[PDB]
Amino acid sequence: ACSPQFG
Amino acid sequence: VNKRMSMVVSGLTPEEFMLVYKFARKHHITLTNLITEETTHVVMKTDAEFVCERTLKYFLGIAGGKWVVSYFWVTQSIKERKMLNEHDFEVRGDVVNGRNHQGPKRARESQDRKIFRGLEICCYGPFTNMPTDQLEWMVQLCGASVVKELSSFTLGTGVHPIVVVQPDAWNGFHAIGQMCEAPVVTREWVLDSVALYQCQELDTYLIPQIP
Repeated sequence: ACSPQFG
Repeated sequence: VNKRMSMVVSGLTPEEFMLVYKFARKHHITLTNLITEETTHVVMKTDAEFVCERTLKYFLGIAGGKWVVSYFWVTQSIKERKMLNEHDFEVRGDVVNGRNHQGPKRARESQDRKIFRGLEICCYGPFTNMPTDQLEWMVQLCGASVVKELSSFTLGTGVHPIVVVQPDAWNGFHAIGQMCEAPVVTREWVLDSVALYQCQELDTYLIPQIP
């Protein structure tokens, strides 16, 4: 879907 | 011999993806949705200074010593009607670990001196947004051995075992130290080390253990 981001 | 290429993209809108697709069709380049050991190029969305957000594709591209390049590579190559040199568009950094750390270049040049060579890593308990086997692949790509259970570390003086946990995905992670002597660190130790392509000191990532 949408790729997760790692803050 | 042959040119070898297979591309993924990361953080692109559907419109931006369609320019990648046009570029890939023009130059006969494979484009896939998932990253694999075949992937040679990760095309990241970036700002004008080639800084990106950290996604699983970013981490895996660096870990594999792939070309991790700005989407500007595609747009500029369309304009110039030829495939431009990747070195001119290489990602320089990210919004977490620094805007100009040059992790991607470091990794591409360092495959004969991998950051976790000589380490044995257990990726322990639940993870979010990143399946356990992908974190395990990431550390293996960076030269670590992976263990599945604490018991199966082993053995004498020079090791070195490391337990990685994601506390906010979980109590139990405070009592690991009573069982084994391995340092227990957050997942950020792995991610920060991979993005920088530099094995970070454990100290600030250690999860305090119950005596």
